[PDB]
Amino acid sequence: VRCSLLRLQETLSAADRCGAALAGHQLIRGLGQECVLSAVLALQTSLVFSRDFGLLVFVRKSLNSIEFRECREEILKFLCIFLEKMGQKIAPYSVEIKNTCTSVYTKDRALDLLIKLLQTFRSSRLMDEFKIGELFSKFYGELALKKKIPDTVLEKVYELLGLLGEVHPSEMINNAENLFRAFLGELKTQMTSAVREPKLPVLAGCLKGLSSLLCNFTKSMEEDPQTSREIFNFVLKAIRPQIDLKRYAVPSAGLRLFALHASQFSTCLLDNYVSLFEVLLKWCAHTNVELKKAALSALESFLKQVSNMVAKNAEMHKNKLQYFMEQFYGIIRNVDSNNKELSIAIRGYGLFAGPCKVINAKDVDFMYVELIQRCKQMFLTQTDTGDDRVYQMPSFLQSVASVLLYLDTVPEVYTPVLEHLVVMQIDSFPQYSPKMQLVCCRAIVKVFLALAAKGPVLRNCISTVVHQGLIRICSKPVVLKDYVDLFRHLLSSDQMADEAFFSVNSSSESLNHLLYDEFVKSVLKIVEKLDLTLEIQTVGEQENGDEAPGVTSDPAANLHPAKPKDFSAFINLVEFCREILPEKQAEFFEPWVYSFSYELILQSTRLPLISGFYKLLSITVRNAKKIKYDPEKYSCFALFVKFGKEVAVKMKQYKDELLASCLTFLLSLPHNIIELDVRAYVPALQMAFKLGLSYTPLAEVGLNALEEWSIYIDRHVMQPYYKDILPCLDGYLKTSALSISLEEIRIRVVQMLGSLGGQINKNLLTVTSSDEMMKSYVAWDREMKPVIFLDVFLPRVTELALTASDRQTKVAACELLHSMVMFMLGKATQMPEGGQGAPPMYQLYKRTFPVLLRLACDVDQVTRQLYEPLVMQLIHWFTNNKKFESQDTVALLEAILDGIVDPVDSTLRDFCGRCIREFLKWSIKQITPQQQEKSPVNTKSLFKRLYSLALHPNAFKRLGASLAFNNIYREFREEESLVEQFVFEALVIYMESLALAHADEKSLGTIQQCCDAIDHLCRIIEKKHVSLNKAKKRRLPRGFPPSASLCLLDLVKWLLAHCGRPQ
Amino acid sequence: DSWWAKDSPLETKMAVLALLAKILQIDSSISLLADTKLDLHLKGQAVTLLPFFTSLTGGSLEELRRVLEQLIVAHFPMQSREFPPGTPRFNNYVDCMKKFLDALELSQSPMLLELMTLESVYEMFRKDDPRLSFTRQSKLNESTFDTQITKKMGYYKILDVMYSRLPKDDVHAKESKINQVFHGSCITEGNELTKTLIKLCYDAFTENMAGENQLLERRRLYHCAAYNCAISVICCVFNELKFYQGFLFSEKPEKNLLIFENLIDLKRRYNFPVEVEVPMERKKKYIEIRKEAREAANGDSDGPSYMSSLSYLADSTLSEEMSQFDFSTGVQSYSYSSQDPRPATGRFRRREQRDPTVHDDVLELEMDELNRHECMAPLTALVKHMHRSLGSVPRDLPSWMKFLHGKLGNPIVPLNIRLFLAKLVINTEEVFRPYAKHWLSPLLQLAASENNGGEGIHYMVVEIVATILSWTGLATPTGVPKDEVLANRLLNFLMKHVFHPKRAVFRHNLEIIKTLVECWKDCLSIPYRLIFEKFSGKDPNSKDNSVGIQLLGIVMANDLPPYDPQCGIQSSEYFQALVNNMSFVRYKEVYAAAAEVLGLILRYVMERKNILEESLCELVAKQLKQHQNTMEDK
Repeated sequence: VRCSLLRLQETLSAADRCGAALAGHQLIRGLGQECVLSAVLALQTSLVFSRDFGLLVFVRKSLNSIEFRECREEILKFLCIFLEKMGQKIAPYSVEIKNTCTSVYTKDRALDLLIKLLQTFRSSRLMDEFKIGELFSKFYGELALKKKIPDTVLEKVYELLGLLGEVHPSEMINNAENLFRAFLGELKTQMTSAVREPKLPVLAGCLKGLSSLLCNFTKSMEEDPQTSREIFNFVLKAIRPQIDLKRYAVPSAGLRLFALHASQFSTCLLDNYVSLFEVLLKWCAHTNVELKKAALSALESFLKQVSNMVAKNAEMHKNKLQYFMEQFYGIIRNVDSNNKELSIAIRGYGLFAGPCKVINAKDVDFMYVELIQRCKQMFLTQTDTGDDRVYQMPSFLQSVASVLLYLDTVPEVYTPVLEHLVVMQIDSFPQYSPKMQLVCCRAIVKVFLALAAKGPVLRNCISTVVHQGLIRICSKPVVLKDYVDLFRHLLSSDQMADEAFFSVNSSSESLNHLLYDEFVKSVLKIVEKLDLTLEIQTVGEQENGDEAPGVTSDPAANLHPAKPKDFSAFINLVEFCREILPEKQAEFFEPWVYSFSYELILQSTRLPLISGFYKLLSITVRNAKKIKYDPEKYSCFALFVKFGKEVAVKMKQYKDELLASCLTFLLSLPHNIIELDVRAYVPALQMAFKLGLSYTPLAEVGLNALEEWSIYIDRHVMQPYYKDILPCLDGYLKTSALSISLEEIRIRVVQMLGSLGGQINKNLLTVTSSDEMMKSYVAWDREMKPVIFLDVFLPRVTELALTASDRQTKVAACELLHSMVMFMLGKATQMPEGGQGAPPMYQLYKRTFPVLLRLACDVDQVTRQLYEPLVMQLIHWFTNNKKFESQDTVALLEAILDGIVDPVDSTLRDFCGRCIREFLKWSIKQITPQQQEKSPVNTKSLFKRLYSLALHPNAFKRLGASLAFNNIYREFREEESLVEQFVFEALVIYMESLALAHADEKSLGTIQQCCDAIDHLCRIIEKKHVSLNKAKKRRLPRGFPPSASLCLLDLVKWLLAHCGRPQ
Repeated sequence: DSWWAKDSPLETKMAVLALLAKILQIDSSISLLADTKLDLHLKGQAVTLLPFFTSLTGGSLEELRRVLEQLIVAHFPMQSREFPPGTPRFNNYVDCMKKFLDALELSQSPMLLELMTLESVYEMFRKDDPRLSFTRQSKLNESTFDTQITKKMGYYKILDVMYSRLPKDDVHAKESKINQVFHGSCITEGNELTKTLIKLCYDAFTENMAGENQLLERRRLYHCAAYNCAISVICCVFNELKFYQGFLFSEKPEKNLLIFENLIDLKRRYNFPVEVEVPMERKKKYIEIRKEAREAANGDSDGPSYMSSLSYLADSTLSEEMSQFDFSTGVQSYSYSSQDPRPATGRFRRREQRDPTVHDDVLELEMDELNRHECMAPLTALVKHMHRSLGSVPRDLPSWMKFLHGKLGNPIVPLNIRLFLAKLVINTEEVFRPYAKHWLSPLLQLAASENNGGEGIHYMVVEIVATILSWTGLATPTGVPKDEVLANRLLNFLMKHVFHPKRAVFRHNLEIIKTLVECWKDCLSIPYRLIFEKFSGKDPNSKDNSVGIQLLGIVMANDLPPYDPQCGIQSSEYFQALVNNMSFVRYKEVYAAAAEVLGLILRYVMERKNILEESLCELVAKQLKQHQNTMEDK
């Protein structure tokens, strides 16, 4: 493109080349502000630069020095701040920038040009760190010398030599050394008579220079005590000049790198200067003058050197140590009167640096009782909002360790004090900067390092309470200002340790007591506490019968969800060191077994966390085939398969969408160890991951469970299993592949089909015979004629099953099907005889439509509300005025009590609310009282169809249905005249027939509870009466203890002491 | 409930055996450390000792108050934190704690200036018996003084009424930033007890704190402060005020001989009751003044109906100031008891306004008036009971207002802010005369006695002429007989003061004038030939030209041509000189806005008859021809 620079430059530079007499200085200051203002930055950078060398170098370098300096004065100031602002990747550009700055210094051969040349020297050390640097560093060395004319140029060369030391060039090993030996010679000859104070260059230059260099020179030779005491001491006495408080930050930043060199001369002469070194420090924390962070670094560094010189001494000397540190004690007691506020740090870590030499002359635990008490006041008051944010709080806590460690005796009762000092500083971690967090990692080890030498009892109570203080503060967790990411700092913490090994153990103790807070147990009755409080006199009996098969302290169920998520990313990947298997293996299998099966979904997911993780279970599988044909891992291989057997069967079916979601990723790792036995009995598993195929590409969920099964059971020597296995397996996996991204799902679907060479044909074959093809409808049942009632029907069907793509598809489509069904009446409205295809092909047409309104209740919410009123606005019309044709509505409803085929635990019940309702507008349809007995299509046929369905085929799953249905309309069957009398004999036939039907389920197929919510509904029925039926129904059950069959009688026995009462 | 009461009497029949062994632990005066522990226990005990018998110290638990003392006296640190408990609420104790709790706030709590800078949660309580607060936590000497007060105030008010005398000493002497902490902690505690007697005890207490005693001055100023808040937020079911004000009724007649402090003490303790009268009124005045009838009527006659005027020698500086403060709320008792309010209907007596001349003179105080005053609220308050008794042209003539007016003296400054809330619900038809009358008065207004101007007075008198705007009945009946020196001196002052908006960086200058002229079209456009005679076209050798551009234009061409070029260039050819500067350009931007307006000016002028303006357009074109030189790129 054209850009704004290629044109602005060749216009206003080819014009300033012939007319810059004041008409350029105002122009380039403007164009200068343009280039300063900042795709736009990168292109402006690359093009201005390639043009700056091709246009403003050899043009502005000519002309006059004055005409081009004011140009270069401003150009150097905006280019330099831009070089710091512009991103990197300008290494060849820089090489040209180099050849340019040596040309601007060449035109400099002038005070405003020297300082803008200084501006070129800062952005010279930007990248560096290359051999390309020294190939020109060697030759820039000479121009650095040659002071020549008396100018303010001593600052420069010592600054450029620093640009060397910041680039750190090994090749500058000869020239650089011969330079500083003269800068040394220069500054020493200055002071006495010429000027009382060194100039601006002799200050900021040779100081900033004599600072950044010294990385190689060792020892003193008396060079350091003469240089530093005369000069550095004096830059640490000035108060009055403004920018002097920034000429104070570079000499003290000098002493911090001087650390090792400052030690060789201060160790000689810093003792009787206990006033000198301490005045400059205290005197520094006076005015936060741009260099508050230069007070801290000058001090905290020079104090780590103090700590050095304390151990860098024998026990001798000692007098000067005791003196200073008791002055440090003086700071501790006058803060009470007047608050040091930040000089509280100077004594805090001032207790950190030299804590130890003194305790050999005098017992000085006491500083600790105090400092603890002192920090017990920094954090007890923290019940107030005067302390904004926990600044520095691990820094005094660093001294905590530093002195807790050394002492030999164990202190008292203040133990719980540095304890709640842990939990909160463990909470002080997340709110932080990256640099700040690293030091805190170190602080934790010291507390642990010393605490572990005396009494470990303590850091345990840390952790149960320190996690609990993390599930609940994570309440309203961020799964939609603190979260679990922080403890993803422990690994760093884990990285150094014996304590780390101990810490891993602590977590297990942690939650392996935390859910036992009954905390899981309580929200279970919340399920049943949410339908029982919605109780009046008419709605309460219907909230009771209508119940979905299978699934208060909301701060607990909610608390519990956070922990599994919290742990999964944590353990599993850190090396176990073989530590995890002994605790994790059988023993751990054991808390899991004891704690599992309550019915909570998240916990089940949690067990799989160490499930894939054990590094070497090849013992758990290979020694398991030898126990069936060391005792600890066997005994868990028990609970595994034993635990494993009681998994999918007891929870793949009464599963529902969500705790099958959450109950068949468990089930995809039990084959790992026990592989040869899990193929026979539980093959259905990846097969049953048909519903987990289209909602997995959001989180690689249930479909991730089809791929790792084959691949691992491919790595399985068992060849003769495929016949049972691969027919019905990939007999569907083919169609999860017609399209971690959803097509990279298909990528690995390729690598697996074909890896078996002639084992994929055995798939789409039984893909096509078991699936059954397109069913189809038969015989196809005022300007233009449109009827075509079939061709328009099927597609509206085909859309409402998927209902996807915003439902913008689904929305208008079923809405279309609505006005469509209304049209099915329209021909069955005239007085003809043809078109009588409308009934039996409405049989095919009345599909299990309610499955639209019910799964619309989950997501659509509006669609169901269109569709609930329809199915009841439709029951009455056929039932009230029509007969001979209703049957089919019974047919498929009675087939919704088949729907338990697909354990869609919502749909089963989702209909039952229609049985009652169909029969309801029957109850207002008392019609045909002479024709109830003359025409047979009424209640007699009804309860025949019903009871005969409870007991069909040894209660073959068609039962259990007949438990909820009876319950739904129990409320209305209540109210019946002498009708519920001669039919009350089947009531107890029902009673007796119903209990037996299932006492040989033998499988907790979850009906046993529905059946009891039925019998007491038969005990209200009594109402005295004339009881001609009674004489029997107490003979009848008297002789039923024997049928036994397991659970019968156990309930029938209450029934006869009860019935043995009214008569 | 079983284990709670089974540990205490054995912790008490051994509290004799083992604390007689902690004897040297208790009063190590080596047991310096050991003793600080013994407190924690007493605390941990006192917590499990709250239900039933062990809570009471009289009877079966014997004197353990023996053991609280020995610790308030030894030393000062960590004592702060073994302290907020206790809460023994009986006599004899009173002599002990007060004598010792006072001798402790003398070296612990200073009068000096602010020398400063469900489930699962159980484990939060298990980790809560070893001292401190683990949940309640999620310069140095100043913020722990603030924390002791926290510890002093958290429990605080609930334990005893007597406890309250001691926080009062701290509200006095000097102010400090605990002010908000109190209002937060003292409101939520007067209402937290929600048990009577207790309530009225605190009352009957502090009432006697205002009984006879030899205090100083500030002790009764900040008294009112921490007083009104103890009282104006509280519960109900009260007769404490009928009989104590049955005593204070007899305290109505009071007279003071001249004295340095005699007048103030008598009238201090006299502002207090009428001050407690009205928050005890309003809420409980309609039932109590209706049952009292004549007695309540006689105080509303003695009390108010008095204006302090003609007085001299002190009397005014500090008392008339607080005398008016309860004069209007003394009328609030009659507003809490009026059907057609007679003291409202009309005024009593003759004389100067009650409010101080100096406050008006101060101007700054007037600004506070904007902030509002206690005196200001009752008038605002009356509005509440006046729109419930308020009721075309026959509906505009009557509604008081004419009672009040404005007058021809000086301290009209008051009546104004009073109307600032008044036109909140006094606008349009209800009253016609007030809107018209107000305009004739903001002539010199507040900003003529104030040459610098004010964000306080402008915005107001600015917005006051924003509601007279849009009012049909207020824009024209003062536009035909008397939009003369009224409207003239208005527009003249407007332009003459909208100077230096350049130092302000405020576009507001424009909208404010534009919205104004928009609707007061009527009245001769005296600004038309006078803004032109203002010219403002200073030579561009400076940024002063910028201060003339928007002026010349943004005003003009709004809906109807205003004046148009024709009536400006008629009284003087200063448009010829406004052309001589448009040609002159110094500033980089906004110079054209000039030519921009000429465009719109020439457009709607040739739309009009024009013809006479046509010769001018040729000269204009001759200008753009006189240009092109120097570059022609801009």
